[PDB]
Amino acid sequence: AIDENKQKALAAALGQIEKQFGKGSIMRLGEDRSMDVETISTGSLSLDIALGAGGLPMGRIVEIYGPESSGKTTLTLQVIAAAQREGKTCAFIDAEHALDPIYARKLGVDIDNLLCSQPDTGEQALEICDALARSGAVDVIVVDSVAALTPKAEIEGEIGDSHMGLAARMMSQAMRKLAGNLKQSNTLLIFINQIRMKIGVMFGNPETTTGGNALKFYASVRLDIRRIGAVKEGENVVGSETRVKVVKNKIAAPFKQAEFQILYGEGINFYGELVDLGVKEKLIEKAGAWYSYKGEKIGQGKANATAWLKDNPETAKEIEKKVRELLLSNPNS
Amino acid sequence: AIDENKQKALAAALGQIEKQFGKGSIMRLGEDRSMDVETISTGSLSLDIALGAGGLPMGRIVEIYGPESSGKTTLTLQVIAAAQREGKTCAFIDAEHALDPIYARKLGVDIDNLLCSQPDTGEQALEICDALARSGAVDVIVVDSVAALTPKAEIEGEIGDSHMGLAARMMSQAMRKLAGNLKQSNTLLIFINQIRMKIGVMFGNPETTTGGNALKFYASVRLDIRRIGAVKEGENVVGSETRVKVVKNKIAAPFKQAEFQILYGEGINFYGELVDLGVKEKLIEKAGAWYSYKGEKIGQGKANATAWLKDNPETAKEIEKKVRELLLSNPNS
Amino acid sequence: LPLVGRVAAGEPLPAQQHIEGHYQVDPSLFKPNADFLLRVSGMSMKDIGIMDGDLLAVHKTQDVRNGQVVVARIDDEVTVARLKKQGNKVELLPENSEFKPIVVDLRQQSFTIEGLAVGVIRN
Amino acid sequence: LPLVGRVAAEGHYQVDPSLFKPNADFLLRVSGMSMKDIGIMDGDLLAVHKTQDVRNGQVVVARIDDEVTVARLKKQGNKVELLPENSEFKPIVVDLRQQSFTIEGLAVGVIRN
DNA sequence: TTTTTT
Ligand SMILES: Nc1ncnc2c1ncn2[C@@H]1O[C@H](COP(=O)(O)OP(=O)(O)OP(O)(O)=S)[C@@H](O)[C@H]1O
Ligand SMILES: Nc1ncnc2c1ncn2[C@@H]1O[C@H](COP(=O)(O)OP(=O)(O)OP(O)(O)=S)[C@@H](O)[C@H]1O
Ligand SMILES: [Mg+2]
Ligand SMILES: [Mg+2]
Repeated sequence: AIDENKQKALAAALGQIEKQFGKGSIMRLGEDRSMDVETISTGSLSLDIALGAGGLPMGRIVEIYGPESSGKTTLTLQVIAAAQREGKTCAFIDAEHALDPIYARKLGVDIDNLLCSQPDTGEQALEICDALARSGAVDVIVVDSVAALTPKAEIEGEIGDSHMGLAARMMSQAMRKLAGNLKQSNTLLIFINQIRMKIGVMFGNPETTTGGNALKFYASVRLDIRRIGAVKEGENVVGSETRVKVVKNKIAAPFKQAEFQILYGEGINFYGELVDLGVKEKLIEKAGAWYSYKGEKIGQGKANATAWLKDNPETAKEIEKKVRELLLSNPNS
Repeated sequence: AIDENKQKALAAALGQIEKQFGKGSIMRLGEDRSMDVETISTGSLSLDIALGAGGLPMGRIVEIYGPESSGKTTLTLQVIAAAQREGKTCAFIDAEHALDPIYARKLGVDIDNLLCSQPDTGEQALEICDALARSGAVDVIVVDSVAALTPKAEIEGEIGDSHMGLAARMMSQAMRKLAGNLKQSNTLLIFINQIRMKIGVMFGNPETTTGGNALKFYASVRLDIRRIGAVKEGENVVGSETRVKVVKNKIAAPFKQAEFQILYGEGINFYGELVDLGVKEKLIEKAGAWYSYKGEKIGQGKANATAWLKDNPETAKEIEKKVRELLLSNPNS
Repeated sequence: LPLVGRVAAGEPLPAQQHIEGHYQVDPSLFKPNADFLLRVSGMSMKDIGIMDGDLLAVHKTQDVRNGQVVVARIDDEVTVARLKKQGNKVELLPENSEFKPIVVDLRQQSFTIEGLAVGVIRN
Repeated sequence: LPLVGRVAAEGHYQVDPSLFKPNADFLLRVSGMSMKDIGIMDGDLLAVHKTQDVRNGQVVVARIDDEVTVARLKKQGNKVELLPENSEFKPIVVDLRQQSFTIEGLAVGVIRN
């Protein structure tokens, strides 16, 4: 009687909306396969575990920020290399003009297949990202240091000229124009942010991020990467002990954190994370500093265990499969 | 099938961006020769080896800082002299108003070809730096003591007035506007910084560089240069032993350190670096306090051996060619 | 005198500078002059009279001595307690028998003093 | 808000009366340590709203034979208990047949200098 | 929105 009329009206409205705006304009959420979350590797197993879903989501906006020499660009290049190893196409909009192609090649990035752009202005950078997203042939775009996304008016202006919130307005407009395009193209955009200090904050952390507030709202995952120690070979510092805290997460539980090592010229120590997580899951027995697998003493200490694991890839693959199976909160399909 | 469509869409996107923003706006990282890192000598062989790439990267940003009378100005003047020896043009934005033309000429700088400017405000200094970068005729710019880069409002105001982080805003805007111009122009900008105390720090080294956090993020190379002792000709203190730690490096492995001698009136003692690096590579035999070369006992004591090296250019040329071959990790040619 | 968030009187809680409101209190009534107010959340400081729900007036300083009641922040989490610093270890002693002192390993954890407790106002 | 003496537990203080419910009428210094369990300490200013009728359970500022005190009121016929908040102290039993007991107002807030 | 200073 009444419910039948309501169903007829709802079906008529649905058909009208589909006719007006397209086949995929409106549909039931349970039958919409475009809204599924597809994740991509971060190059760090511990970070993949911390993200919950198994890596950074595709088609979303992800922000990575931290203090100086914390490993933002290196982590990002690891993400890009992991993307390229599956055959995806990636782009790097280097707004700092501080990308080293040789170091990028050392991390596992195929430089010959990486699109690199050095934009003159922030508007040009954001437009390049917009065009790449609309193309649909690029799976990951990274924008280096949205603190370097200087507006055209500011570039044409003079030093000391006041451009109140112009960069924030441009960033908000870009995020508005980019969210839907990235969702449609199934393209992951990673914005690298710099850390500034806010003045006049009377309580709490004075550390703010550049680019205004729109990037905070539109980013599905926000990472705070920090350098927490030095990996020293006695007297020579050979790496960095780095902690990444997932300050925002729209695809899993937030605030989980990961710890790993970035070794200069090699990138993220995947095998070190592997040994540590195998120890965490009772898959590698750690008697003090003695690491052993299934009784067989693989070595003494993190470095020796990593070397042994590198010498024995099969055990590495087995432990990685087990760790991904257990510790992942939201295992991807 | 789908791969060809992806390639066609990617080609169309690259054509669109190239037509919209310029020929070199976007292209693959492999065939971008503008992104190659090319460096110049810093005046110290030990510092060149410590930097990894063999010098300071052109088109990038370098921040040199240390305590009082640690040799920052002398180091930058030595870099300027080395650049001028290669036909390059250099500018000195003397913001501290403490540059001596006589001493600069003593160190080897051709004063007649050094564009020296004494800005009245920090904005004037940074506008001059931007103009010099955009001009393209200046290969090295040295901004002395960015602690002296005072904003115009601070100058017009009275002493004791609070300008809450105005120089930080000025420096952030300057770096934003300057990074791209420096990269496009292939100009090396060296910011000399001072050291200030951190009030109420709890853990360690309450040292801070003036000018805010922008320079930490934007400087490709950051040097901590300190005086560790005196070099005496009997009882006359004739030089200073100086240690430079590469705190931040974007072109090679960081945290390496180098030690040299700054002789008053001569600058960097190059031949002492030559002797020490030859000894380190077994090129010069060291028997106690005696140095010998290829059987020939060359002297006793570091000073007398270096005096030998002064006496005969030929063996100095031999040993410098050899050590440059064995220790320079990234030779250009 | 603005109210700019909450402070944990116990196990530290993350807190943000949210200006909930401005209260008509003469800041000069406290020595030193109070800079802001914090809504106390906990009972680790009730022995001196700082109860849950009342407003602790804080004077923004960075230098404090041992035995003072201070508002500190360890790894982005704020708390209020009596300070005791010994080299690379810190102790934020509460005023409660049921609660235990909170040790801060000043070699791995970020620790920043965020002011001094200079009085309490209850509504 | 005026200060008009002490309390057995001088200046105009720039405090908004509306911050207290009911609105505070005058402030009283505290002299004593018996009100400690509910946060009222020695030396603080306690806020009082001038009224005459109260019920049980509230913490009230009473005047017993011209002597001023603050405690929790418990009325039972002709027997009043001004319960304190402290273990070392004992309650003050007002036999409401021989002593004049006057309610002066309600404790509605505390302020510490 | 934008930025530390000793
Ligand atoms: N070419 C290189 N070779 C070796 N190590 C490098 C190189 N470039 C940077 N590093 C180091 O690798 C680590 C990762 O830092 P990066 O990711 O390059 O810098 P960042 O984290 O992006 O911060 P910024 O933007 O440079 S301030 C740091 O400890 C760097 O010092
Ligand atoms: N005209 C000069 N002749 C000889 N030695 C000098 C002269 N000027 C400075 N020196 C010394 O040379 C060393 C190098 O210091 P500088 O060249 O002044 O650079 P600096 O360490 O940054 O000192 P600043 O800029 O004044 S804080 C110091 O030990 C100076 O005392
Ligand atoms: Mg970076
Ligand atoms: Mg100087």
